[PDB]
Amino acid sequence: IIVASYTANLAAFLEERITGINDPRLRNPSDKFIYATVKQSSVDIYFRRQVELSTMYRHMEKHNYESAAEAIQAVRDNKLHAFIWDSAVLEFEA
Amino acid sequence: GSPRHTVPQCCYGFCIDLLIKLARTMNFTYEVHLVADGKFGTQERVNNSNKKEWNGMMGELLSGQADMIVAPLTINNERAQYIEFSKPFKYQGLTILVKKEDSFMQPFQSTLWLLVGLSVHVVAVMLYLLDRFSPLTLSSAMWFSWGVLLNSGIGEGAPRSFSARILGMVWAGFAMIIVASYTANLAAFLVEERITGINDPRLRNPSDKFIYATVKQSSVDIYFRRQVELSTMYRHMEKHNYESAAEAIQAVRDNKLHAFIWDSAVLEFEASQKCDLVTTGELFFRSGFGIGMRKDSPWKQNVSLSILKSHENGFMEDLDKTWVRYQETLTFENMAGVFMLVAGGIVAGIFLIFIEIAYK
Amino acid sequence: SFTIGKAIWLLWGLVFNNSVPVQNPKGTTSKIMVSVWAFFAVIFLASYTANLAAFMFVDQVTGLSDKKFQRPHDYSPPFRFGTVPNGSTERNIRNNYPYMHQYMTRFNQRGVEDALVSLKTGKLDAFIYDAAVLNYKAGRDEGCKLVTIGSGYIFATTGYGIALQKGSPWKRQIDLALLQFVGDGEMEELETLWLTGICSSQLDIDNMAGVFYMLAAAMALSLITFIW
Amino acid sequence: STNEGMNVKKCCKGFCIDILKKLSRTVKFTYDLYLVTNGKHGKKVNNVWNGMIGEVVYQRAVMAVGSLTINEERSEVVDFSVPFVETGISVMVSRSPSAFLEPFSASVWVMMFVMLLIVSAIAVFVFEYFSFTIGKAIWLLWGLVFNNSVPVQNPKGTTSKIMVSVWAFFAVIFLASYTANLAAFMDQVTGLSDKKFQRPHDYSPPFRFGTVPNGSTERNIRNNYPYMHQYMTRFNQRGVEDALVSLKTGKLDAFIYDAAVLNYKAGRDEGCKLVTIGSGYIFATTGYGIALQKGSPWKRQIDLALLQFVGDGEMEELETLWLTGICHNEKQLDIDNMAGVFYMLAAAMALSLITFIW
Ligand SMILES: *[C@@H]1O[C@H](CO)[C@@H](O)[C@H](O)[C@H]1NC(C)=O
Ligand SMILES: *[C@@H]1O[C@H](CO)[C@@H](O)[C@H](O)[C@H]1NC(C)=O
Ligand SMILES: *[C@@H]1O[C@H](CO)[C@@H](O)[C@H](O)[C@H]1NC(C)=O
Ligand SMILES: *[C@@H]1O[C@H](CO)[C@@H](O)[C@H](O)[C@H]1NC(C)=O
Ligand SMILES: *[C@@H]1O[C@H](CO)[C@@H](O)[C@H](O)[C@H]1NC(C)=O
Repeated sequence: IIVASYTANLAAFLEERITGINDPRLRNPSDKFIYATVKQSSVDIYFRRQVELSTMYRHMEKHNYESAAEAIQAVRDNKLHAFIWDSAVLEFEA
Repeated sequence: GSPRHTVPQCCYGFCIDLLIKLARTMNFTYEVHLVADGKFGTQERVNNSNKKEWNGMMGELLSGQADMIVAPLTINNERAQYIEFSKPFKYQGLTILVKKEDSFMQPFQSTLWLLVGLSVHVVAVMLYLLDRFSPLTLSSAMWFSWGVLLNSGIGEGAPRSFSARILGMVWAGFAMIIVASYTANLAAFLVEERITGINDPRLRNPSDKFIYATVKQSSVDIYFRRQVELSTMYRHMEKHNYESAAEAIQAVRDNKLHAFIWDSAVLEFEASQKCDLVTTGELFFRSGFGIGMRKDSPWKQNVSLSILKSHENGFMEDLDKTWVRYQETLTFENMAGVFMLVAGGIVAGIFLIFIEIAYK
Repeated sequence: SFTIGKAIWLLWGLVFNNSVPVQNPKGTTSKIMVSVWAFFAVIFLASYTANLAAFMFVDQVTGLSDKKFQRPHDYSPPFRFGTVPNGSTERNIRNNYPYMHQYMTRFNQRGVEDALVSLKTGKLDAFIYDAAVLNYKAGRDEGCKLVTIGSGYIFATTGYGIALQKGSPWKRQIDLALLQFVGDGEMEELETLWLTGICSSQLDIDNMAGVFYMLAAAMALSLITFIW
Repeated sequence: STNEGMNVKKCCKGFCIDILKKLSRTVKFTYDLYLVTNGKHGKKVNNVWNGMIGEVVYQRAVMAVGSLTINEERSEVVDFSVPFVETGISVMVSRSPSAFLEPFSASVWVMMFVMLLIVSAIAVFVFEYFSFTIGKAIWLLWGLVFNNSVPVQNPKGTTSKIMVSVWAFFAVIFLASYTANLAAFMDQVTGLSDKKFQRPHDYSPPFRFGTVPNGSTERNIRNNYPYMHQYMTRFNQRGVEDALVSLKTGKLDAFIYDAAVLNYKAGRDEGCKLVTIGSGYIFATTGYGIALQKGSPWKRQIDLALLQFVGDGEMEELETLWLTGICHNEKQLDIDNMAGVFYMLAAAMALSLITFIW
């Protein structure tokens, strides 16, 4: 019975992020969708300007990180799922 | 159905006792005759001069063959402008009747099972012939050939397979890859019945599974034809036109239907009678059902006062007490055929064992 | 030849295909029913793996397409849901689904804060309300046990405006004032100042409970076989 | 460059022309039919309508006998008749195994046979260190792969039983991976809130989808999601025939249009290629109406004529005759896989005949 449940689990097994910029399942997150940003940033100002970034602003205020090093430490330990950040810095760090 | 067979029989029930109450309140003699067809009556065109006529009870009332329609008549636009009505005695709505209740051998196609049987027969015959031409013999050969396929454990040995072990190992892997592919594609094959109202997006464009119909040429069909924004459901119901309601009950009992528009308290009474016909908790089309009356006459007023006398007391409550209030890998229905075929195989195997004992 | 009274173990051990082989007699009697029970065990394990494949914490309410809101006869626990009495929410329900209003009319409630107290104590199962105010109240909730399931998937997701009389000349200047209020982030500044809010191989999280129940049953059977 | 034109006389047929002729039989009025020259069905651009809405609302026409969609703004500017047909919306898409031994096990097959020879050599070494495991370990090993209750000998060595147990656990996890592969081997858009229409980064090939301009479909999109209208603006197209050519050549993947009209185009399609997603289940499911002026006394007779045409099977006869039924919708058992297993079995019988004759 244990190895049959193992077989059914491997059957249910056979993707790190959906990556949707306007996906309503990503606009409205859940307890598993964890994503944060730098607290009081200009990127947060530009997200405050647009009107479809309301639920993401209400979710990223629940995990307000002080500096970017806390965000790097959070995404290193597989705690976050999205982080709006500059491109050339990530090309450097890759 | 029948060319000419009309006999005197006995009529009773709800409308008959209502007519007895009408005769008890005001004196009138009557004669109850049954209509020939089983339809309510629609505004049907006649074959000449572009004229629309009726049929059934209204076809006999306007032609002089009837005097009073005692039936659950639906008040609508076409029937109210032709004959006079009375006080509606019945207030009853419509609802949907559904059925809330795995291709193993018998629904599954029987080409490959006979193929595996003939294959293991040919394998046993050629292994017996190789046991003859070596580089209880037949009984041990059959024991090995049915113990390789057995796949659960048997107290056997190892036959002399100096030039036959390759055939045995390929047959073992062949039988296991067959049963593995069979388990895999059954689990892939076997991996939604409710309707719940007319406002359903799934039934805006039905198919061969979404089966729903109504009574042919009924007032419910007239009301659904009046709803012009329900054209596809009208197309689906006109292809499955049923004459009587008993045929609809027989079709929904024998798993030929999935939904049926019918009156609510009657289906509650049928749920009280039969446990396999239970509807949902919905109610719509609360239409008053009365008696279609004749033209200007004081006996229409006498019948209306008798119906008002039936309304002011608890006689309708007494009829509701005597009719409406009086009530009475699943391995329950899915594996019932599994149980029957396994029991038949057990009986056939026990019969073969007793024939084998009585022979030897 | 121990299959006189011990045929139960010899028949029930031919399912999980690792039993001790027992010498069958030479009359060709036991092997046929052993093969029949073996094929029955194979199709039973196939149906068991099919049931485990068809079986595939998660939320109980998916949205408007839930398998409970139409009729709770399919599932065993019942539920209840209501809105404000004689309000615009009832008309917004009746503009989309009258049957939802029919199932909601028998399960009405009185007050929104009373509905919150009924949800916390257990006198209510569901309550249809505006999602932004529920986010604001879950951000200040005592207990931190309110995560809003669904925020406009198959919902209405409408807006609010300023309704004047039919024919007012001030309506154009009010519209220009609203375009001034939107085009500088002042309305979002008010929404930020007033509205706020804070707070794989691990699928066998309930299977180990079944392992615990089967271990307790095995210890009970071992105690029964030990005392007698 | 100029507004000069000529009055070209053209003939008309179809469904709405039959409706107009039956209204001329019933209401008995002389018809003054002319095609619109302003454009498509209608879209208000700075309080200026175009098409049939621009003809009816601006007092240039009386009624709209032809097909016209219904939304909130067209219900506000004029009054429609009863909906005689259910024509909603839908999305048109493009729509343009041998065995389980050789295509699936080609690079793993050699290493599994290498592991089989290694385990057989280990079994021979254990049998010769301390009873047919001298050179005949192949039958024993590949019988213990499947474990079909084949007794061979009584294992007195602990090493042999440990190797058989480890090989049996490997066979169990290999059978689990094989059943997982068989389960993994067995529509596209299942809703308006799909992950594909919001962003094409769901999969690796990008796709495009758009609607028609100057229509009420764009207003129905903007009344629900203006960002979908923004992605349609990023994915603009030319016209209905141009989108049809783009679907035939492959320059367009999806196309949002009506429900029954794309069913008609699917039925008249050569080869039943262009097939919609389902049949229009969870879409808006709107209808068509006849728009008249607000205050027309002829509206009641047209409504009674439409109720006469629907309520006798004549409208059903028109919708059966003037619609297509060739291409239908959605056009455990396998053929080629057990055939290839039979070819490998015939090769196995050939090898057994070779080992039998020598
Ligand atoms: C009712 O009327 C009949 C005549 O139709 C008459 O013979 C009878 O005496 C009357 N009395 C009753 C039974 O009500
Ligand atoms: C025309 O005559 C036939 C004769 O059987 C009759 O059944 C039918 O109802 C008439 N009208 C129609 C509807 O064709
Ligand atoms: C019955 O009809 C008569 C006229 O024939 C009328 O005078 C009387 O009021 C009616 N009511 C009764 C007694 O049912
Ligand atoms: C709503 O209003 C009615 C009166 O129109 C009142 O009787 C009822 O109690 C109120 N409650 C509901 C059903 O919302
Ligand atoms: C809509 O119609 C106008 C002419 O009235 C035309 O100029 C315009 O190109 C059309 N819209 C689009 C974006 O195709």
